[PDB]
Amino acid sequence: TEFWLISAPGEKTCQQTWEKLHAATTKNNNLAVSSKFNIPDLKVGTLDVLVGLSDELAKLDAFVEGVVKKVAQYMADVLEDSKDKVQENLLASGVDLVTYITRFQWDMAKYPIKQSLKNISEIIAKGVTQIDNDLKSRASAYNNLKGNLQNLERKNAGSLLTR
Amino acid sequence: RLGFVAGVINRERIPTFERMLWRVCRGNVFLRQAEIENPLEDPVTGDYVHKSVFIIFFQGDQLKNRVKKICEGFRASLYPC
Amino acid sequence: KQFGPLVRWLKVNFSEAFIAWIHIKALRVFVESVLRYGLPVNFQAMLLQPNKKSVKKLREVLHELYKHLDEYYPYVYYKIDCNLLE
Amino acid sequence: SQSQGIQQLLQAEKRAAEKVSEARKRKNRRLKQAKEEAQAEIEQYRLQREKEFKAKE
Amino acid sequence: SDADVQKQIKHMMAFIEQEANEKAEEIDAKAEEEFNIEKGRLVQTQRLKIMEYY
Repeated sequence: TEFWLISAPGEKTCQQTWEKLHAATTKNNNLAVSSKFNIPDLKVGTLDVLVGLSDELAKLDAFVEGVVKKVAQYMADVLEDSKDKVQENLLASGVDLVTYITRFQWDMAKYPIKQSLKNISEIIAKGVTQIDNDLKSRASAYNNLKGNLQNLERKNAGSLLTR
Repeated sequence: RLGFVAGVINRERIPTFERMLWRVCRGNVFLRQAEIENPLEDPVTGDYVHKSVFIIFFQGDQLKNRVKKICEGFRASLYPC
Repeated sequence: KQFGPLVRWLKVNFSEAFIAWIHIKALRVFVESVLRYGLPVNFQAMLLQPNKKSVKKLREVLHELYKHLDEYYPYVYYKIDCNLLE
Repeated sequence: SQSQGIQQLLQAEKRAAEKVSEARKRKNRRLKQAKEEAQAEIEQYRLQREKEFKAKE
Repeated sequence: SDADVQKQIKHMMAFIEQEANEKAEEIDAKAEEEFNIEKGRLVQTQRLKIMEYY
């Protein structure tokens, strides 16, 4: 399962381009399930900043993608049993990704739209950096406790020669 | 502050060069190209080649570095103006 | 005693990291739209779920819808992949 | 074509310099006004200390 | 392509206007701050000076 985000100008208003878009993508055939998407206006400025953001947001994209994938791998690492239920535990806003992607909402309380694009980008980075710090701590606890219980089982395992 | 750079290259590189400018500076670079009135000699091989001039316009050092990186990519000869 | 707390923390961390990831994708779209179209902005942010049988035809129809605006695309393009759980 | 872009780039830097200059002129005027309003309050405080000294005397 | 060159010309105009607005807005924001700072510094310094003599 995948989704695409796209953007294009309106002819005189934003509606006109979407009305053409969603019709062609649904009426010629089911090319894609098609809708508007939630992105706010933000405090824009100089090209120097926008170009900085163009590469900084690419480095941040790789970072936040690495964080969310690490969380999903940690869920598979704690689910040594009930592995089939991993999709019911990896939820965003209490729903599966297919739902939250389709129904996405910008968080104006965590990310206030009056702030500069730089400030919002740093706030995202700081938030996922503490998730990455909590993941470093929780792995350092869990992996050692797991390894110790496996070594206790390895001492108990096998015949009268090994147990 | 607004700024610009200028230089020369073999004319056949200009189409890919301009497409790469908008590919890296996402849809946004102003520029002009001009073919030279005669070919000019290669300083190493002595090959006369139909080079073209270019001039490129932007705001700030961040865009300056991108247009420069593309010029380096095509081995274009930049000059101050 | 670790497992219960870990699953709850990982549920929260996955939600927050994925929510934050879409905020980066939304910023990528926004900043690129401003660069691609200038400051008198009137663009619509839009979502598609491509059908796997038709995804190539979808790119061709999206190009046909947007060829006059200019991997690479003449419109702003980004993807979200649900395969995070492998 | 290109003549419009040439004039637009020439006017672009000019308009930018004007907008910066108008804001800098406002900034200098506000900084002068800050001194003037402080001085008017200072004269009232000096007058109060003088009246209070005459009362103590 | 002259129409795409004219799109780039129109885009450059839109970018410089917002850059010019951003610089002017920063200078005006600093002017409001420095008005309050300079007024407060001058008034308090002189008020304290005459109070010490009083």
